Amino acid sequence: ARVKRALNAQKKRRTVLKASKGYRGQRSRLYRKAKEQQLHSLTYAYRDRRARKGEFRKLWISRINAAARANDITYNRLIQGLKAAGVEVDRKNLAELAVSDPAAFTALVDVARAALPEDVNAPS
Amino acid sequence: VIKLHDLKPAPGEKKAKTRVGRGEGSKGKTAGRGTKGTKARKNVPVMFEGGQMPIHMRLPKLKGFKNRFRTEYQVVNVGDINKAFPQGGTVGVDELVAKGLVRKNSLVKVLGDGKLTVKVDVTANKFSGSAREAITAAGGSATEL
Amino acid sequence: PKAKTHSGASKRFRRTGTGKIVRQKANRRHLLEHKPTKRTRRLDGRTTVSAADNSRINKLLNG
Amino acid sequence: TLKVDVKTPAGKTDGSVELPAELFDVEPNIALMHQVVTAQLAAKRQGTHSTKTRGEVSGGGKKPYRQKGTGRARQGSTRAPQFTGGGTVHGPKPRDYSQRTPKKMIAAALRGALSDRARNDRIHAVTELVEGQTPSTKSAKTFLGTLTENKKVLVVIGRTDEVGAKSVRNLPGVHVISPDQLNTYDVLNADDVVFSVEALNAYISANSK
RNA sequence: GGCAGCCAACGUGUUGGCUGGGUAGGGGAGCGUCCUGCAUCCGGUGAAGCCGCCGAGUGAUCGAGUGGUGGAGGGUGUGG
RNA sequence: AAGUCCAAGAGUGCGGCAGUGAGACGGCGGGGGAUAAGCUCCGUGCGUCGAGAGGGAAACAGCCCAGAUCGCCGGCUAAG
RNA sequence: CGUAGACGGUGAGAGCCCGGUACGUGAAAACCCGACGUCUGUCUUGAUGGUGUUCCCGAGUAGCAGCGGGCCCGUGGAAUCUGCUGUGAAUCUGCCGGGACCACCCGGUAAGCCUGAAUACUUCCCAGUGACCGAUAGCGGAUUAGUACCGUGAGGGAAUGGUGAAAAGUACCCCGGGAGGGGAGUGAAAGAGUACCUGAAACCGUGCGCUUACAAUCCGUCAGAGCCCUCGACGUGUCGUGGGGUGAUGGCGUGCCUUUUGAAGAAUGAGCCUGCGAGUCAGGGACAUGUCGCGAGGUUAACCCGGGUGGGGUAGCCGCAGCGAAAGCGAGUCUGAAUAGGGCGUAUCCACACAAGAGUGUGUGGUGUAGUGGUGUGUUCUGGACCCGAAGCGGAGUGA
Ligand SMILES: [Mg+2]
Ligand SMILES: [Mg+2]
Ligand SMILES: [Mg+2]
Ligand SMILES: [Mg+2]
Ligand SMILES: [Mg+2]
Ligand SMILES: [Mg+2]
Ligand SMILES: [Mg+2]
Ligand SMILES: [Mg+2]
Ligand SMILES: [Mg+2]
Ligand SMILES: [Mg+2]
Ligand SMILES: [Mg+2]
Ligand SMILES: [Mg+2]
Ligand SMILES: [Mg+2]
Ligand SMILES: [Mg+2]
Ligand SMILES: [Mg+2]
Ligand SMILES: [Mg+2]
Ligand SMILES: [Mg+2]
Ligand SMILES: [Mg+2]
Ligand SMILES: [Mg+2]
Ligand SMILES: [Mg+2]
Ligand SMILES: [Mg+2]
Ligand SMILES: [Mg+2]
Ligand SMILES: [Mg+2]
Ligand SMILES: [Mg+2]
Ligand SMILES: [Mg+2]
Ligand SMILES: [Mg+2]
Ligand SMILES: [Mg+2]
Ligand SMILES: [Mg+2]
Ligand SMILES: [Mg+2]
Ligand SMILES: [Mg+2]
Ligand SMILES: [Mg+2]
Ligand SMILES: [Mg+2]
Ligand SMILES: [Mg+2]
Ligand SMILES: [Mg+2]
Ligand SMILES: [Mg+2]
Ligand SMILES: [Mg+2]
Ligand SMILES: [Mg+2]
Ligand SMILES: [Mg+2]
Ligand SMILES: [Mg+2]
Ligand SMILES: [Mg+2]
Ligand SMILES: [Mg+2]
Ligand SMILES: [Mg+2]
Ligand SMILES: [Mg+2]
Ligand SMILES: [Mg+2]
Ligand SMILES: [Mg+2]
Ligand SMILES: [Mg+2]
Ligand SMILES: [Mg+2]
Ligand SMILES: [Mg+2]
Ligand SMILES: [Mg+2]
Ligand SMILES: [Mg+2]
Ligand SMILES: [Mg+2]
Ligand SMILES: [Mg+2]
Ligand SMILES: [Mg+2]
Ligand SMILES: [Mg+2]
Ligand SMILES: [Mg+2]
Ligand SMILES: [Mg+2]
Ligand SMILES: [Mg+2]
Ligand SMILES: [Mg+2]
Ligand SMILES: [Mg+2]
Ligand SMILES: [Mg+2]
Ligand SMILES: [Mg+2]
Ligand SMILES: [Mg+2]
Ligand SMILES: [Mg+2]
Ligand SMILES: [Mg+2]
Ligand SMILES: [Mg+2]
Ligand SMILES: [Mg+2]
Ligand SMILES: [Mg+2]
Ligand SMILES: [Mg+2]
Ligand SMILES: [Mg+2]
Ligand SMILES: [Mg+2]
Ligand SMILES: [Mg+2]
Ligand SMILES: [Mg+2]
Ligand SMILES: [Mg+2]
Ligand SMILES: [Mg+2]
Ligand SMILES: [Mg+2]
Ligand SMILES: [Mg+2]
Ligand SMILES: [Mg+2]
Ligand SMILES: [Mg+2]
Ligand SMILES: [Mg+2]
Ligand SMILES: [Mg+2]
Repeated sequence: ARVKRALNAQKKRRTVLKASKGYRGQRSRLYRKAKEQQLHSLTYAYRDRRARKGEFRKLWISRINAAARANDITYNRLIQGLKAAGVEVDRKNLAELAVSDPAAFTALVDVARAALPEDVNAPS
Repeated sequence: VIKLHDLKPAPGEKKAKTRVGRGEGSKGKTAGRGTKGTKARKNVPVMFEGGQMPIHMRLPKLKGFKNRFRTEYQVVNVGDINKAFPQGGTVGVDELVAKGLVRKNSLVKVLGDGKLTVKVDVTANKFSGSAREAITAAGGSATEL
Repeated sequence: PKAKTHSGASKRFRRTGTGKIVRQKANRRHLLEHKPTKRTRRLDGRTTVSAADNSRINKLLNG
Repeated sequence: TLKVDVKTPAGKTDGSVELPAELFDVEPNIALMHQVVTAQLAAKRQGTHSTKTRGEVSGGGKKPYRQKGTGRARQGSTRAPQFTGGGTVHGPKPRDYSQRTPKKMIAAALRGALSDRARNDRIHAVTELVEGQTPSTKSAKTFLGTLTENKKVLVVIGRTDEVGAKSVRNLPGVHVISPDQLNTYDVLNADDVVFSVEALNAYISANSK
């Protein structure tokens, strides 16, 4: 019972080659080089799927800091005051507030400053 | 009505063969052998120890000889006569072979292990002293061949 | 083909009624004068083979 | 303990045959008779498959070229396995596939299959298939059709009865076997098993002692 | 929010608690290929193969979902 | 004597199947060396790498933080 | 219709279209068989068991020795068989063998010769079959195949199948010197045109869409503007639980495999694609573990009868008693002078006693003891034994 191993062999080839479309060079033409590229591609996708949540938090913090300093307050004091006030909006939607409607951001900065110690450098 | 396609092996009967060296998912590129050495390609004989004197060569040969003229006996204990013969009676070698107490063509010696209670007439190649006392103290008689 | 028993090991090892494999202690064939009798008599009779060697001796005995 | 009526080709019945329960009322054993039929078909497997190893293919004696300096892979002959035309490595060689199951395993599988047919009224006894002196597939087919509607039937007949086996041999679903040759595979194929009085009595008497 | 391994409780399929990086290596359970017993189904109103589209599965992979090409054999179940 | 105890997935005994028997650097105790070596040889219920992904040290197996079941465009922190 | 539903072919799956199949019938001649006669030979100028001695019973042989060969037996205490050399008998109250040798007993009758059956094989012929291959497979050889070719020679030794159902194989016209094509026809199809079934990938073009000439890129991944296409909705261009293509730009980012303490490594291997290329099989082998049958039993091997996978086959093998070097004894046995300790053995557990807390023993009762044969898996033994690789060794030959 001899088998011709070509029906089964071609399946993963087609999978990997179809996944490797758009690759510049011979990484989209040859099954071996495309497979080598797919290894890196899926590890990189895992890595960046994990770090995307940090990149977006970085972006939100940067936008919030700029808007806060426009409102004449530092970012760190702003979120310290928001923690003190009990207003518990995350940095994502706090960035949507900074961009879309700045009046609510101004009011929220007012609340954060009102709920902040009379001396932030006091020994307490 | 069971047909040929209704037949199935008993659960747990058939195990799958371990096909080895068929990828890195299971057992690949070494087929469970690890890296190089003698064992990576052939084997080691079971009587090899690395060149030190083996276990079968540093120990003395067991003392004695074999005595090709040995007289071996197939042995029945007296307690089995009770079970085999609920009433006793005459009990030779060949009507003791039928009860599966000895092999078919061999010398038979009777030993006195269990407890014999029935009236029996035992004939055998040889007897034990305890067996003879048990046979005759239970009311029967024992004769050698 | 039927397996072959290792002959050098059969004339050295033996099994008891239960099935443990026994042995003969060494250092008792010559050069005996300087050995005290306590050493001489702690060196005779059989002794059961070690559990570490029981695996290879079994294969040599059954072949 | 079934009591199968014996039926004549005229459309009548003559008598009945008692089926001993130690022989036709056995609890079936799926695993056991799986093993028995698998062993049967293993004995049927003509294992006449063969290849040529590295040393059996034609040629190959020479070392193809010098072992060093040529800038090529080290190759020991042109009939090595990796070569085209080279020898097969672990390829088939002829095999005997029969395995020898114990006698009472086979016998028990027989009894279990026949009991399985008996519990469901798939056993029939007949005086004979067709009125003698001449085979006739037409009349034997009509009688067998009255006797059963299913597709496959075993027709267990004594070896001397040739007129009967001739008249039923060319029916597409009908398998003819002798009582002393009865096995579990043929009875599990059949939807019905059609004995003759002589063959049923013969199978009973071969197992009555 | 999803999965899985070990264990426990009622109880008899759930829930709960712990745990789930990994080479040599050990164990378990599976995907795809071909040949076959038995059973069923599909196919010149177009099988296989190939090329796609649109999808699917935790993985090998799947598509008795669909088109193009093609021109005669295939699928599925349960064993070997 | 307790602790842990829906776990350490711990000990011990018997058996089936192993791989391993070239280790590396760092902390502490030492031999050799010139109280040299990214040297060499030992000890260590010492660590990490090997066989370890992620964050820090510019980059930087072995240093510091921390042990990756998967997903999230949530939050709190560690070294820095 | 069927004693024929084997298998093929015929324009696609045919028992009833063809060849056939089941079943019957047929040989002039040659050859192979028997059978009956001529023929050939022998036996009967003759049979039988007795009663008492002499002769005969395979000679340069047996035996013996030296040196060898072969026996399970490697010179050993070494018989039996046997070669070369030397020496060398008896004819039956002889001689040979029974593992040195001797005695007694037993078996036989060397140095003369023929001999069927049961056993081994297949160049060749006939008929079949395959959980065999299906054109890089199977024979080296589906085709010029031991061919072409390579070598002085022994010798080595390839590659090459598929139009269609049927050649109906493209008349005629046009461009071209032809090759090749374009119309027209043939055909079910010419995405079947004797470069011919299907026609994948590598590789090579052409057309369109997006992008790209201030930019240091393991060539990806995550975020992402702009453009292009498509599916919905409202409507008539802008959103939407959308989907594709391409991507300016920004963050992160040191190939794969081997082998290493450690390689992106400037260590190895790999130009690319397609096809191929490595733990297999045999065995009552060994050990372990599943599963099944029978169970103190379990099972047959050769073999015999079955057009079968079925049935007989008790020879053996394993379990059933051990201790001992052995004679032997036997729930014991060995050692020993020891009712004196220890070794091994008496399945295992329960209780009740009697003795010591030096590790518990002894005994009376009870319970009662599990193996074996198929077969799957792992490992192993003997085999080329997971696959590939030397320099070299031997035999017989070819070459000045
Ligand atoms: Mg792209
Ligand atoms: Mg197998
Ligand atoms: Mg691996
Ligand atoms: Mg690999
Ligand atoms: Mg292993
Ligand atoms: Mg290697
Ligand atoms: Mg090594
Ligand atoms: Mg090793
Ligand atoms: Mg060996
Ligand atoms: Mg040495
Ligand atoms: Mg021996
Ligand atoms: Mg001595
Ligand atoms: Mg002394
Ligand atoms: Mg050769
Ligand atoms: Mg080169
Ligand atoms: Mg060679
Ligand atoms: Mg070949
Ligand atoms: Mg049989
Ligand atoms: Mg859970
Ligand atoms: Mg894990
Ligand atoms: Mg974890
Ligand atoms: Mg592994
Ligand atoms: Mg398929
Ligand atoms: Mg099937
Ligand atoms: Mg059909
Ligand atoms: Mg058509
Ligand atoms: Mg197929
Ligand atoms: Mg179509
Ligand atoms: Mg199609
Ligand atoms: Mg299978
Ligand atoms: Mg604790
Ligand atoms: Mg744990
Ligand atoms: Mg553990
Ligand atoms: Mg070493
Ligand atoms: Mg070392
Ligand atoms: Mg070290
Ligand atoms: Mg060092
Ligand atoms: Mg130091
Ligand atoms: Mg030092
Ligand atoms: Mg150092
Ligand atoms: Mg250290
Ligand atoms: Mg390593
Ligand atoms: Mg790390
Ligand atoms: Mg570690
Ligand atoms: Mg620290
Ligand atoms: Mg914080
Ligand atoms: Mg800090
Ligand atoms: Mg046909
Ligand atoms: Mg004579
Ligand atoms: Mg010799
Ligand atoms: Mg000799
Ligand atoms: Mg002769
Ligand atoms: Mg060929
Ligand atoms: Mg082809
Ligand atoms: Mg060839
Ligand atoms: Mg020439
Ligand atoms: Mg036409
Ligand atoms: Mg067509
Ligand atoms: Mg072509
Ligand atoms: Mg073509
Ligand atoms: Mg520019
Ligand atoms: Mg730069
Ligand atoms: Mg980028
Ligand atoms: Mg970068
Ligand atoms: Mg190296
Ligand atoms: Mg290396
Ligand atoms: Mg190095
Ligand atoms: Mg390189
Ligand atoms: Mg480089
Ligand atoms: Mg190297
Ligand atoms: Mg290279
Ligand atoms: Mg090849
Ligand atoms: Mg085997
Ligand atoms: Mg003994
Ligand atoms: Mg002594
Ligand atoms: Mg004792
Ligand atoms: Mg069993
Ligand atoms: Mg087994
Ligand atoms: Mg030579
Ligand atoms: Mg010459």
